[PDB]
Amino acid sequence: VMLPDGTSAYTRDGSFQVDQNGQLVTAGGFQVQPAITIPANALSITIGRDGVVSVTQQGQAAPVQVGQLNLTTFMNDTGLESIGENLYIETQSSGAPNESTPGL
Amino acid sequence: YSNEQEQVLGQIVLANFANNEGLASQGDNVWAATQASGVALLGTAGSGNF
Amino acid sequence: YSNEQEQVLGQIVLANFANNEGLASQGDNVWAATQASGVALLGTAGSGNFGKLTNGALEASNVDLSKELVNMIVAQRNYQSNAQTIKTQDQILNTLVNL
Amino acid sequence: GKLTNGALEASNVDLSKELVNMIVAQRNYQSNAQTIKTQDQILNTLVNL
Amino acid sequence: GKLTNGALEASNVDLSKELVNMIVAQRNYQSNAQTIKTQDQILNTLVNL
Amino acid sequence: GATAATFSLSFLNSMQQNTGANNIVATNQNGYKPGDLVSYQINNDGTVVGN
Amino acid sequence: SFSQAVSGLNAAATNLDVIGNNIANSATYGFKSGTASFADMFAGSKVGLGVKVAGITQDFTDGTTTNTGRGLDVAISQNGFFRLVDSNGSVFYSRNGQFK
Amino acid sequence: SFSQAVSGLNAAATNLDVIGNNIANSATYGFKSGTASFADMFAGSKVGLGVKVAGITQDFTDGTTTNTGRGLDVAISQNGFFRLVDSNGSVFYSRNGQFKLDENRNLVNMQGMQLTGYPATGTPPTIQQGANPAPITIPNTLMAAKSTTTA
Amino acid sequence: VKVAGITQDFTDGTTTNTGRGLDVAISQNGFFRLVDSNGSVFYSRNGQFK
Amino acid sequence: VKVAGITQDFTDGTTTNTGRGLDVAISQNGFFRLVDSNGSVFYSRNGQFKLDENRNLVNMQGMQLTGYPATGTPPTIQQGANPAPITIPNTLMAAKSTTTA
Repeated sequence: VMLPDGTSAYTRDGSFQVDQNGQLVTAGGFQVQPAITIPANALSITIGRDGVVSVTQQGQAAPVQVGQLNLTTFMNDTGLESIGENLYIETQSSGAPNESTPGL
Repeated sequence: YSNEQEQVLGQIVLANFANNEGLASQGDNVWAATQASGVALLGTAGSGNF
Repeated sequence: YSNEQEQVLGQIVLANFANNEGLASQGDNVWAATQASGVALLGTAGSGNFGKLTNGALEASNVDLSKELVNMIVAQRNYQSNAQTIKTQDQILNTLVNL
Repeated sequence: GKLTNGALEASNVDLSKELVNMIVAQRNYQSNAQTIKTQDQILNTLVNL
Repeated sequence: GKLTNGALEASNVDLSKELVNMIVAQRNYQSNAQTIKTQDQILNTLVNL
Repeated sequence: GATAATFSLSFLNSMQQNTGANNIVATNQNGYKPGDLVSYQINNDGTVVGN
Repeated sequence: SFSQAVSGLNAAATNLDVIGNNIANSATYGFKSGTASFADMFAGSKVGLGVKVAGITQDFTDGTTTNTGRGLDVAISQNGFFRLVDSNGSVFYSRNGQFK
Repeated sequence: SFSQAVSGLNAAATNLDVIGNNIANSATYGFKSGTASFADMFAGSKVGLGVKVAGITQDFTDGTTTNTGRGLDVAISQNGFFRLVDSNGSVFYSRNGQFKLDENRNLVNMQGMQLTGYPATGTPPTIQQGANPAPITIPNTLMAAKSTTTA
Repeated sequence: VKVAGITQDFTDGTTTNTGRGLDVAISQNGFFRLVDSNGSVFYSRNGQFK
Repeated sequence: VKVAGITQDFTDGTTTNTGRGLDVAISQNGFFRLVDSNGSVFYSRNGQFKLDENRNLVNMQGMQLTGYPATGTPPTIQQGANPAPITIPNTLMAAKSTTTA
């Protein structure tokens, strides 16, 4: 997730909401990377086992992919520093953030 | 009416929001628009996303 | 018509899916095509993988009430057993709290 | 269609079919009542917890 | 509307639906009483502490 | 204009005795016309068979 | 959920009332039987929220033609409807041919 | 702990709701029975966290074909689905055969969705299967005369 | 702990038949748009109108 | 005390008929072999198999049922071949010129 400072925090809570602009944000109002935008006329949101986010529009015969949700892993999970709001940030004891597809 | 003729008097408009949750409930089973919910998109029933 | 002459006005088309169970029920005893159900294959009755149409007749439901009235009993018993487990855990938590 | 004089058209209600449908509908109604009773017992079990 | 002489307008109350609504309202009342009992237990714990 | 089918026709197992009359017992051939999928099933031994 | 059972009970009651009304009109010139048509009401979820009556459909099949011996009763065969007017000028239609 | 029995209770409630829905639709033409599918929820520990409802599966088996005597009741034996269109143009599929001839002379079901099919074009009209399905209509438009060309 | 929010569950409820011609129920998404005496705009799913 | 382990009870359950042609159960011993979308191989006794969009036989969760494929004309079960996901194609089955009569 992207903090207002532009830095990246990491959260495990999955209750996501949509802001007035149509983007996916964490329930604390923080915008979760990658930028996954849900359009105005969305009928149903399908998030697959591998993090592929799709929406189905009215009158459109095929579902439309609006992004790809990835998972970040750390070689040392304990070293992450909590900043509240169910958010962890990376320290030097928490290794480095490794982005990966959910199932890889 | 009684002259075997009918007269349309209006069409009920429906509102759809970008964030249905951000709505601030005012009670009386009634919601109010909020910056979190965004502006209301107006339309007719049974068309588009309505 | 009245001149002793027939005219065709249209032919009923039938749709078959790769995955019938992937159809989403929209109510009004009506199904909707979805990606899991696959794209609808259109055709005519009595050709390919489409059955024939029976005119002047209606297809009734396949719900067997004897079977359902049995099931319901089994589900009631399972639900009550789960509630018993819930109350057991409640008594456990009460025991630990009372210390 | 033409008109028949000195005659009246009776109703098209067959009593046998009506009686059989009444029996079937009574059985369906009792099945739904059994469902209602099932939900009643479930709710009673939860409240008695 | 039209007036019919020699006839009376009976009530529009159907007993079956009213009985079902009574059952549902009884269940709602019992659940609400359970909530009341739950609140009565939390204040007891705090008062006793 | 299609290629003519060349095949080995065999009268094996046939016999000439004092029967009722000259009659054919059986005929078989391994060719078939184009066919589209009609049904599918899973057999008892696990084979998946399409008819 | 109580809603599905309540809807099923209401639909069964409606069907039973239709059957009883048809029975009450077995001997009624110009009467057409009725049948309730049911539809399910799936709404978002897959749990089958309940059932609803989509409407009541008439059965406009010609009944048996019975002679009465009076000249002022007219039976109608095949399609068609007798046209009547009330005291206020409204137009109505009926298959009953008992006139005076 | 609690979540295990909570998931069990939720699964039992879903099963009972599916059964009640099936019973409520005992007499509904074109209805297919539903059944809940359950699966385990193991997560690391061997204690078996809980159960979840994997989905609802329909039983797409043919029901009884009951004679009604109307000329607009048609039943699909074996596989097949009637194709319908609403006012938005969305395509739907249904096994119901209760079609009614509306005021605009189209074949629609009880809820008003228009039955679709291959239209007839030309003189004499014949079904052209190369076209996309269109709503079926039955106009009263008098049929014109054809001067003879072959006797 | 801190209450992160109070989120609603905007799943469609059961459609219960009543028989009043002034009652309207919303299927799928959409809201009824209302105004009070002060001109404030409100949104409600309750369809019991008089 | 120490929890030594969790032992499964691998006894055969009741076989209940459903009437679905894609529904199959195992009596006695044996497990169905499935493959995940990432290629990981699993084993399960559940027999709720359904045809997916791409004409493959998958269970409820989307794991493809695996087995010996068919090769040749006419095709035959290749007992020496590695198990592969089962697919039921709807492709047109061509004609064979007659060879023996």
